[PDB]
Amino acid sequence: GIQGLAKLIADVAPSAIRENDIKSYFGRKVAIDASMSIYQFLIAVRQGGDVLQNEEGETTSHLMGMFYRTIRMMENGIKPVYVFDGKPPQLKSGELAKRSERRAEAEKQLQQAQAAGAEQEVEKFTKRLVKVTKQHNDECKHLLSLMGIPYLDAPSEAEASCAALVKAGKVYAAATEDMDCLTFGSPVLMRHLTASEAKKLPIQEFHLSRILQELGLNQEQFVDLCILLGSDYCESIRGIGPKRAVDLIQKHKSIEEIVRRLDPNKYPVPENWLHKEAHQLFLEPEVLDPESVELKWSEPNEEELIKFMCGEKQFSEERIRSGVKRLSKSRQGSTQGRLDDFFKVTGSLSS
Amino acid sequence: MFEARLVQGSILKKVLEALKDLINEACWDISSSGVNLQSMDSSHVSLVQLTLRSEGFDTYRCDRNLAMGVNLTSMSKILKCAGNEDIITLRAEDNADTLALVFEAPNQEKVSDYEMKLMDLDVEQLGIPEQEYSCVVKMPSGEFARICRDLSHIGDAVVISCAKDGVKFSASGELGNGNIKLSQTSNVDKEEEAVTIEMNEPVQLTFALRYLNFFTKATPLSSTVTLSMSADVPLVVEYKIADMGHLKYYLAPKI
Amino acid sequence: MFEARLVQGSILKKVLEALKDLINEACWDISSSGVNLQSMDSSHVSLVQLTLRSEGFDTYRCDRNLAMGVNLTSMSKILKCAGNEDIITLRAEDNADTLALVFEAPNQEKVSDYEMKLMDLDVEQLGIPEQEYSCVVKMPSGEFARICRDLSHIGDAVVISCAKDGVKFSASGELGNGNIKLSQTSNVDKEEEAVTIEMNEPVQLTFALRYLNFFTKATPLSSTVTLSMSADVPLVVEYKIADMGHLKYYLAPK
Amino acid sequence: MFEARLVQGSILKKVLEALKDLINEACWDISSSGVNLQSMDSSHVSLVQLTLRSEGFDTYRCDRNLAMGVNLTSMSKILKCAGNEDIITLRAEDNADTLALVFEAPNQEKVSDYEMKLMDLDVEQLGIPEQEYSCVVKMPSGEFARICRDLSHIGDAVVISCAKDGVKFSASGELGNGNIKLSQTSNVDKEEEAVTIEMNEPVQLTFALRYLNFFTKATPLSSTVTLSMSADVPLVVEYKIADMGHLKYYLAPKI
DNA sequence: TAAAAATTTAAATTT
DNA sequence: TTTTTAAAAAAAATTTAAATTTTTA
DNA sequence: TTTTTAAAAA
Repeated sequence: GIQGLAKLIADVAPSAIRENDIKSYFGRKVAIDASMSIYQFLIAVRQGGDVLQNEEGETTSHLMGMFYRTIRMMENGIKPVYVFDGKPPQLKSGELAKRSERRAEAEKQLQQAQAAGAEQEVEKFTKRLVKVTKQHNDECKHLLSLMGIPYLDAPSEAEASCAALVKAGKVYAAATEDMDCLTFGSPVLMRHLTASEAKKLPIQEFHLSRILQELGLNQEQFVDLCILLGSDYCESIRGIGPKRAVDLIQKHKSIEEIVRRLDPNKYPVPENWLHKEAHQLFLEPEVLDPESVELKWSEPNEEELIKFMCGEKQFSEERIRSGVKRLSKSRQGSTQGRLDDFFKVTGSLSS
Repeated sequence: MFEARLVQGSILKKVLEALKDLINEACWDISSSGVNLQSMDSSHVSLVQLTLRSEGFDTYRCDRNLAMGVNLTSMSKILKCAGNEDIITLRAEDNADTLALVFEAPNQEKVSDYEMKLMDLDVEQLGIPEQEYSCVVKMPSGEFARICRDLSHIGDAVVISCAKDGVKFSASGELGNGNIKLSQTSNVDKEEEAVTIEMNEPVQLTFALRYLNFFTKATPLSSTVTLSMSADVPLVVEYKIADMGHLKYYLAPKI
Repeated sequence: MFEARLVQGSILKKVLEALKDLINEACWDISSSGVNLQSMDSSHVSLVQLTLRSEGFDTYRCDRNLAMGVNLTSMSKILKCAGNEDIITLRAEDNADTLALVFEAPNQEKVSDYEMKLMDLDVEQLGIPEQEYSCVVKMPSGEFARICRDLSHIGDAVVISCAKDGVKFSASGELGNGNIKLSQTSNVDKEEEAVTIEMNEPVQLTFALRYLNFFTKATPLSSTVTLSMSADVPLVVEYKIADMGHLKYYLAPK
Repeated sequence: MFEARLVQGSILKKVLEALKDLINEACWDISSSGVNLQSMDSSHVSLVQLTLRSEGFDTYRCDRNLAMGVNLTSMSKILKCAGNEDIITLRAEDNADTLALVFEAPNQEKVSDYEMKLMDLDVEQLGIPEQEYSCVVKMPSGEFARICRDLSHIGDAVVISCAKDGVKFSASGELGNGNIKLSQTSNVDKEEEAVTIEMNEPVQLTFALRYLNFFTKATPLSSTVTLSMSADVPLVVEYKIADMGHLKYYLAPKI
């Protein structure tokens, strides 16, 4: 994640953020950051502090969340692929350790919230104690396997494989909440996957091509810009934030002009500030080749999905039955062709 | 430096009510020979081709080929600020950040200036070639609103069949099985009820329905819908504005 | 091969817009001399009794006593496609469970065929006629819709008192205490706006009001309400459709 | 025993529909020679000053200066149970906690008896006098309702410029700069349409728009609005009911 | 001119 | 004074049941 | 993973 990238794009480029509707696409194949959806349905789905458990004492809130979200977005015509998180790299382990210490501090304050008897502090501090596990990864992968909706196991984090999926043209968008796919090279990034209410969080796109056209920068210039903003691999310069970085990239080139221009007393460079492979994995990540695997939005298996989703996870039959009949309604074929196949673009207009 | 004065004002209100719910980021290609809006849906499904020429404006005067791009929800609210009989005078300057709309009252007691600001906006232009369409049907517009609304009640897709005897709007879904045959008029010679089914070949195309509802929100602009299509080309839902031009709608068929 | 040429299709449209929210699944007991519907509601506290006889259709044809399960919200959304002057011709098949409805225009320009997906559900008869109804109130339906809509703002339970000089609608609650004494107005030469009453025994009994609001949505069907009630016997809200049949509405009082 | 038989019951219906969305708990300060209300239920100064004199009623008989507390949306619902041509009678027995509302239909068929369950509440009025209103405009209520209804789409701030030539309802916000000007039309034979301005010094006062929208939702009582304001005195939105009294609203300017 | 009817919001449950 | 860092605030979705606009004539 | 935002800071 990049601190303040979306605020910087909303300050600079309003033409690259397109607040669209949920139902507007109807056949635009998107790619989901799956673990972001697992956490977004693990914090948010609870009984006021009590997570959705089972008879076996294991949670099921992220399964119902992906169920309700994926049926509500396939009912609007969006065909997703859920790209899952794999192995985070060794350069990412510093901010991973900072998130681990944030979880340790939250688990420390959870004991004082339990001893103090505050009913709202204990909910807000069991919010931060979440963990994507391999049990959770296999459980979500098994649910999406019985969906008939494909999942791609990345060899790295899921943002880079989503960006490679959009860059190969196998999907048309990367439906991903954090802005790491813009610096991983995806031209299309939609955020805020709230298919329930349109007025709450509308779908806003992030055209990277429009960002690289109005700024005039190329891809690696935007990568070095997101470095001086600061990301989850490499730390930012102390004293350089969002407003300085547009000035320090926009009339400029790269890291080397910064380190031959900026004096190390006003804006000092941090010690052990690695960028040599942080730039390289951002341009060239360890991803899956999308021409190898084929996206198969197959028909769902019915009865074993009903019995696994209901009798093993304590669910009503009619809600899961309504979800699978809505998926079988939503998968009828009849792929909606776009207008760019028929009419050729003869330019644009300025203002 | 652009100034267009309309001697009837409700037509631009009907255009903005047509163009509110469909598209929001549209750039007005204003030339000296007319006012054009070539714009497209954000998900690349539907296209809007508005053409308002110089013969219907009472005082049209635009020097250079200046292009402005508004928020069509905001301009739809500004056109909702005018009444149905207000004389609308458009007003703009050279590279101006604000678009001025002067809604003059017809009985001259409410001259409401409206400086709506612009935004930095680009829309790509897709050139439609002049082509002969096979199923060119001209048919009533409130009837088209009835067909599109009452088949969007049923399902999400309308499979239009064109033949010699009449046009057939068929929609299928979980709700039932709609099948509306709309035959050719042989007795009524009035243009506002004539349903002409003139052909070159029979076609069978499947379109969407939310976009057809957004298309048939242009109902009060015209009585006749010159619904032009062929076997591969997207259909032309054309609303002939009275002596100003046409609001042309384009929608790609499902395959 | 059921076929029912109905000229005034707004009658059937107002039936299915009068039964869409009260009834979600119903059965159409199509006899050879009319069509019936004696379905229960969703909460199983009211009963909707509908009868359109075959003397009001233009042409009518039946071969069996076929009964079909029709989702009334589905058939209401299909009957929204017809116009207020469009004729409606129902069609049914023996082998296929489709209810085909073609909607011809008054002119010969627009034919709107509309099939259906019929559900499968059980049939049962709970009419029980000749219940010895003590009093009738034949009041206008717009007036009765005004009574139900005005009394619905106060509470959820209404008591209805009947007397010789008029009928008394009254409710209670936290929001107020209303009491409408709708009077004897048989002196009006318009019988259609007149209120006529006959009395054998004074009654006062607590009906529900939410399902009465569900009942009074048949006010575009007929512009009279033939409500008849008793002491412990459930009432009717009878909508006498003009030369076609009648639609009743039973509610056991609380 | 308070008695007020009002034959034009749509006046009280429109008063309660006006004060439904504005005031929730209002005291009905009933006098021996009129019916008065002075209350506010907003975080902003939203004083509503209602006069219903005894001369325009069909029968008035009150022998006490009683003032009852009314949950005003419930009385608004009960007044919405009335008809537009309905004779409305107000009764209030001394020892009862009920405001008895009796509706007599003009065909003498539907006779109602609603009892409004009162509650004990006391609020302190402020008492704005007629403190030399420098700029008063008399103008149609549909025009003012239209101006406030479409200027609320732009933003929240309406500045009201006035001079001898006309009144200017300028407004700006997040969307544009809407500048509705008017003209004093004393030559119109229609007196409800004839905009008349009596001005001493020009004024320009910023006002809120949601409270003024709630103020201008008292439209169909009167055809005209006696809108008056001064340099620092709060705004008066006056609806002079036809031989019944006035419904005066008070809006503090936003400095 | 009003009320069906499409639409939006908030609240308890979704376990 | 704009800005950068810092310490906080937070991550849905369905049915159910009023509420607020649009259209119908 | 996100946004604010109110103190600090060059």
